[PDB]
Amino acid sequence: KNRAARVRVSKGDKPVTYEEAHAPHYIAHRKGWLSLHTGNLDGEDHAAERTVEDVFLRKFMWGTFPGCLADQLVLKRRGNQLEICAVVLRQLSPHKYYFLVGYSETLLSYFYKCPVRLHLQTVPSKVVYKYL
Amino acid sequence: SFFTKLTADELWKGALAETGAGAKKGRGKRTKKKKRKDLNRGQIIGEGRYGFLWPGLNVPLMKNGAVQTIAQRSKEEQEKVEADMIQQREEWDRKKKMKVKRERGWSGNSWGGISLGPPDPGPCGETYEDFDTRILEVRNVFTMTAKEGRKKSIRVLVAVGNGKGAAGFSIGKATDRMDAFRKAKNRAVHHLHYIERYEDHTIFHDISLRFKRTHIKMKKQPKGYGLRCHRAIITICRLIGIKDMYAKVSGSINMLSLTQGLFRGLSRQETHQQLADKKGLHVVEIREECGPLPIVVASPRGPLRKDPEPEDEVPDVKLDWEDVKTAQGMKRSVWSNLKRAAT
Amino acid sequence: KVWYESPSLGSHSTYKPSKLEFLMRSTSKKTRKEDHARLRALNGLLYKALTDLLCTPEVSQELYDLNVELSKVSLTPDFSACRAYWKTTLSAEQNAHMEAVLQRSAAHMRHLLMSQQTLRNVPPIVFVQDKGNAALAELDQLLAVADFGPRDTTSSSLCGIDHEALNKQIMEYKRRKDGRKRAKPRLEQDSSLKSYLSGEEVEEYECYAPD
Amino acid sequence: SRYSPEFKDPLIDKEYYRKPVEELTEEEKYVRELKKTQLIKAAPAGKTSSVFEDPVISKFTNMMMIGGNKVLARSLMIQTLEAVKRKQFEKYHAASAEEQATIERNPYTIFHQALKNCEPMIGLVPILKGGRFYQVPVPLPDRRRRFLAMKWMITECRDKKHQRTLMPEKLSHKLLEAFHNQGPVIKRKHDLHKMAEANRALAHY
Amino acid sequence: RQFSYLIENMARDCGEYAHTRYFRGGMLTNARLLFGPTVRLPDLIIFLHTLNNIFEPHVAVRDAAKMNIPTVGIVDTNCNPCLITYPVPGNDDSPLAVHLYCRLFQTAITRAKEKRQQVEALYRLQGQK
Amino acid sequence: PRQRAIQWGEDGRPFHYLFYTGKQSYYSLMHDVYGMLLNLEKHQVIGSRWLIKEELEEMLVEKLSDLDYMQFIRLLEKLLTSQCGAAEEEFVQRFRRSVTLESKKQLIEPVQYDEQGMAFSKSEGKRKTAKAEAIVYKHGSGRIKVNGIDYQLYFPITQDREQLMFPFHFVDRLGKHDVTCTVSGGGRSAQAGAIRLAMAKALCSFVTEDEVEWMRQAGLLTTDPRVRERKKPGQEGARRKFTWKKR
RNA sequence: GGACCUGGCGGUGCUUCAUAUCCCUCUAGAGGAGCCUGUUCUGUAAUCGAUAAACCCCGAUCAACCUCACCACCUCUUGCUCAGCCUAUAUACCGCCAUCUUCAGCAAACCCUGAUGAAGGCUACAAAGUAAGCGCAAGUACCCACGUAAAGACGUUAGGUCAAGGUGUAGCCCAUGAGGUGGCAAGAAAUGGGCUACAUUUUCUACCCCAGAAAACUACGAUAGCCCUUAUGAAACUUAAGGGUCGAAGGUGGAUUUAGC
Ligand SMILES: [K+]
Ligand SMILES: [K+]
Ligand SMILES: [K+]
Ligand SMILES: [K+]
Ligand SMILES: [K+]
Ligand SMILES: [K+]
Ligand SMILES: [K+]
Ligand SMILES: [Mg+2]
Ligand SMILES: [Mg+2]
Ligand SMILES: [Mg+2]
Ligand SMILES: [Mg+2]
Ligand SMILES: [Mg+2]
Ligand SMILES: [Mg+2]
Ligand SMILES: [Mg+2]
Ligand SMILES: [Mg+2]
Ligand SMILES: [Mg+2]
Ligand SMILES: [Mg+2]
Ligand SMILES: [Mg+2]
Ligand SMILES: [Mg+2]
Ligand SMILES: [Mg+2]
Ligand SMILES: [Mg+2]
Ligand SMILES: [Mg+2]
Ligand SMILES: [Mg+2]
Ligand SMILES: [Mg+2]
Ligand SMILES: [Mg+2]
Ligand SMILES: [Mg+2]
Ligand SMILES: [Mg+2]
Repeated sequence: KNRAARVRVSKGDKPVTYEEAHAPHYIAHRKGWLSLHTGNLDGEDHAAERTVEDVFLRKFMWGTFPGCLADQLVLKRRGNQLEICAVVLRQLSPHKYYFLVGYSETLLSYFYKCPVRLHLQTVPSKVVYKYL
Repeated sequence: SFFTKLTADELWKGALAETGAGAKKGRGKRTKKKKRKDLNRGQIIGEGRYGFLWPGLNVPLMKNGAVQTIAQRSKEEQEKVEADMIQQREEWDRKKKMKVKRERGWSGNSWGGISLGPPDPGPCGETYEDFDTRILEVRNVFTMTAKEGRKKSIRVLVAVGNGKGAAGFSIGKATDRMDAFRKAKNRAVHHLHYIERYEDHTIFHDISLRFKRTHIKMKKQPKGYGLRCHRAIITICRLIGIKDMYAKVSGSINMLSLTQGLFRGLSRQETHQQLADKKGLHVVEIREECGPLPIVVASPRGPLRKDPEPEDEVPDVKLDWEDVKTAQGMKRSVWSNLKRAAT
Repeated sequence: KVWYESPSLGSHSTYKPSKLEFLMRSTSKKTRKEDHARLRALNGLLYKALTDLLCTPEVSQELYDLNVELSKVSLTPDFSACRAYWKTTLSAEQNAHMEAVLQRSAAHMRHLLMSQQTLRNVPPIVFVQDKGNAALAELDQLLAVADFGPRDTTSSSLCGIDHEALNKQIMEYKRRKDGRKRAKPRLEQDSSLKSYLSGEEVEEYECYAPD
Repeated sequence: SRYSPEFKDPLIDKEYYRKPVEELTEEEKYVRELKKTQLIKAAPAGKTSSVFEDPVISKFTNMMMIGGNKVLARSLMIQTLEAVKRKQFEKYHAASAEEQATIERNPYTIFHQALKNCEPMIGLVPILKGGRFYQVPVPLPDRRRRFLAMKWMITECRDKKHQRTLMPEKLSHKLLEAFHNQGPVIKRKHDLHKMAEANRALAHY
Repeated sequence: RQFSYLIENMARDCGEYAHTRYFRGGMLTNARLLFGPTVRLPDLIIFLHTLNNIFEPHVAVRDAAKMNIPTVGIVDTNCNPCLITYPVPGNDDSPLAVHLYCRLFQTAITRAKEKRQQVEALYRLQGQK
Repeated sequence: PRQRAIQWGEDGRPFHYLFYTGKQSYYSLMHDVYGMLLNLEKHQVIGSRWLIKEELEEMLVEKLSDLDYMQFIRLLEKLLTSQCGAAEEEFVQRFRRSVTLESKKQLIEPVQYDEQGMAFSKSEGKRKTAKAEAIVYKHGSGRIKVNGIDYQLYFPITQDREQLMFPFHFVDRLGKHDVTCTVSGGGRSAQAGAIRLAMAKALCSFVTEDEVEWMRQAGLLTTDPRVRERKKPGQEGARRKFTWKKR
């Protein structure tokens, strides 16, 4: 039986998001990609570097906004701009969200030597697609 | 390596080992079990070992109307913070350690006799706060299955009652012991019997019946006698509201046969009014504490017969040798009439 | 009742073996224990009905003279066809006569079977020829016509072991030379009550610009 | 198959279409108006409406084809038909006016009659009884009789007994032998029939 | 089923309810699940035939008693009236018998509903003045 | 999704007299149809189909079994066989859905004219990976040019030439048309097959409608869908599996 | 010990069955020869894992050094790391999967039956079942609505993997860790899979299908052995390519057995 990225059926009490509810075979069919860049297009270079950077940014944001992220990150690259789009919760005070945006945008801009912007969308609670 | 690290969920799912051939069939037992702990619980965003004070994250942004600057706690001031967090961690663990103990049932490891609380409120704003639930039997039933071999289910027997004559029982079945409790106690409240009580403390007459192979003989008793009955009968009697009764169980001691046999016998007891209406005569109670005073307990609502009840010189009623042997002083038992706790 | 079971709750139900009932039936439905019995016994009744028609001259003079004997009669459960088997004769010439008359009689026989109102709905009867090895006489028909033309490694396996391969194997070597206890499931110990009796302690207004 | 079940096989027969309407029956009229609503499979590249088309030779050609090499298989067949015709023209010119009347020079008539002389009427089937195998005679369907005649002819020509002889000379020689009820392939037919007669007792199975 | 159509029309005409079809398991004992938690069950069930098509008691007889619903039922000589609250011994097979029953219940029900309106209307007119 | 409305009021009384059936909409329809059959007794295909269960389940806004659907259809058919009037015809038509049948008639290419005024038609054909485009002239002597080459020089294999003959021979027009076709891709047989289809489609412009339908029924106007199947991982070929290793 | 229920099993009954499918039937093969490669056994101072179906060109879309985890010798000790361990346990696990599955079922929550026993719950002219959800299905990918992919629940085999990584428990910490140099990986054999053959539907050349020669001890047949050259690389009797020499077994393969609609 296939296991990869499949939330398994339970008793009907486990809330899953839209992304978690779709196994890998639904990628490009029902769900899109969480990162968009040009490195994986035919004739394009630097796919290895974009991949490591994305793996880091996901870990960096998970630990920089602990308990605040309500869904996976959406990473967008246009030119040398790096845009991080995150769905966050409404538990932390807004002052702490502004501190962490200012802190994270500056730290990541100096780390990867590119203009980095972080866009936060707040939700009162994790959006539930279905109960598995 | 930073890139080889995983999230807390991944680490606990692995370390706990709740999914696996060990946990599928309970092939592994857990006298020592890894317990999940939330390590982000008492953690404050912005707090690190170095003790830096970040304005707007872990300390106030403005102080005295001016923006605070980056600062660091002194070595002494940081030791106190570390010590205070360690104490808070034992205090949190100590609070969890302080859990209210529940009373035991018929024995320390037995489920029988334990209260489950009132049945859950029904969908249509129905409530059963007046009803108490007691467990009578919790059994592990093992079903052999075509592909999965021996599987373990739970069969629970519970009784419910309000202490004012309305009581019932129901069986519950589920894979989990707590789902069986819910099914049994919720179903029982829809199968309530009404039990008539003499003076709201005892039964109306001696009841002797057999259900399958379980014999139950119950005796009407005066006030203060208490419940001298099989422990399960004691539990059910408190739910019905019977305070004084003697019962003796013979033959098979099957909890289910005993439970449904007891409700069958208590639901078919003829009251004094029914006897008076049936025979159109007065029912007169003679109490030795009241001497020869005749106390009419019930009178027929319809006409009153004029012909006395025939006085058969000798009744052809069947007697219990156990009752007769006791009245003649020929019953010798070291276990009879023993001193016991108030029931 | 007898060891033959007759406890069916719907014993008073009206048995309805027709072609229309089969179409209006739950696909999940499976044949019950005593459901085959009615089929086994209804098929036997068809055997009885057909046998009498063959031996009575009133039904048909041609049929009576043939003296056909029914080897087998088994209806189908579908209720679309009926299988009846008659025993073949030695003479292939005689076989043709019986089949021809039976083939034309069947159509009339079906109406004659409809005379029995109990079995008025009789699916078309399939008078199969069998029991007489019809394919054996057919083979002989070809056998005579057929043209025959002008008429006139190791004993080790027997032993059961590969004595040669093993003899080489030993020679090649010579070339180099020169239980636990199981607990009763009912007695497995649990701590759910001890955790229960120990205790189970897992343990608004909103404003714009709050303070 | 990449054809949905709705696709019907194509009917390649010029005569079937030029047949006048009046000659048609009410049943044949229904079949023709029905096909106008049906899906038709593309005609395979093998078969065409050509007047020289022979389905039996096309089948024999496919049974001789090795590894999809139809060009080579077709070449061998047309070489065999030419070799048969030349062998008959040589027998014809060397014969007397009386014998000439009995000499066939058409290779298609020889090819068809040669195979018909090898078709086995009855065949045997290996049956298992009491842990012991005994063959049982049985009649052969028309499809099976024609297949066995071809397979025996092709198998005989592929036998290693023939040393360095090309297939068109081997096959041409065997066809003319069978055309005269002679040869190894005819013997295989005769022996199959003979073995069936011996096993007549076992036909009850 | 000889009278299914007749009974459904009698119910519609009197403003009541009919169930002449295959009675599904738990229509009464599991009504909240099948219909909804706020479903109101019948206050009176009238059986014109108390037996099902296999000559056994209609499941609704037992299920009506379970739900403490009083039952009126025509009980022929092969029927069991023990659990029917108001049994009526009578022929349930003849079309004339069944038609009569429908007229009586239809008329009794229609008269009682008209009487309720008469009384209410009088009680209101008198209340104002 | 369409939501069924409440089926009772504030007093708790259901609106429909068949509420307690659980299928009031289905059984109300059966009651209406059964009643119509009674009134008739007291009084006395190609373009349409019956609606499917999923369409009946939407007209009623109810869940239906498979046998429930059959019983309803068996009851409507029993209503058509009777002498149904106009009122009994609008009703059945509510449950009849028009079935659209695609025409299998071949599309005829337009007849064009060249600079010299010679009428011709043009079409295309595909076989496997081969793609052909053929220009069939209304009048000619039977010349076929393939990529500028004589057909017998381009197709030295006799079977590839037979395929070019098949369309013209089938309609009895050998030696009556000139063709100039171009084909690319695929092998020799796939190219002959692609040309056969291209010539046949263009040839339909110069024959009678009945002749075009005979070519269709002969398999001369259908694109062959049989293309190479992909190899799958874990097996030797498109279908062949690796040897099941000796045990 | 009695009665009953479930499961397992029956050299257990009946009926219908399997579509590249259990047998026969159809085509090409394996089983014989050489070689290539895996495993076993043996050997070696010299890894490990898979290992009935569901292991055996398997982890490896790959080992001359490196890779490397192995052996021998030498060396280092807060050590690339707020150390490290390819140490034990896959019968503690996550992760990713095999298998039935070339399946269609699993099941929360209720309801009813059996006296409220373990258990059971279907009849369409219907007799107690209703069911969210998951799977199938549908849909989507590829060239169609076909086909092929993909998908394929629950559960089965404590199936495989602690040596992808991570990790619970236990163990090592001057060594079970780290580094250097050299070295191992052979065949007396057995066996699995594959390659090339045994030839004339062939061999060689031209051509890419209208040809000319070859055709049995100078034929067919090694991708093997031996010798030389070249390519990659710091390193090649060793790896690959090419040339020369050599011209072997093999003559279409018993029981048995694989794949294909
Ligand atoms: K069994
Ligand atoms: K072989
Ligand atoms: K595992
Ligand atoms: K691991
Ligand atoms: K470990
Ligand atoms: K070491
Ligand atoms: K091999
Ligand atoms: Mg798979
Ligand atoms: Mg204790
Ligand atoms: Mg009656
Ligand atoms: Mg292949
Ligand atoms: Mg071999
Ligand atoms: Mg190994
Ligand atoms: Mg091992
Ligand atoms: Mg292992
Ligand atoms: Mg295994
Ligand atoms: Mg090495
Ligand atoms: Mg190590
Ligand atoms: Mg395992
Ligand atoms: Mg499809
Ligand atoms: Mg697949
Ligand atoms: Mg699917
Ligand atoms: Mg294991
Ligand atoms: Mg080394
Ligand atoms: Mg060589
Ligand atoms: Mg060099
Ligand atoms: Mg040579």
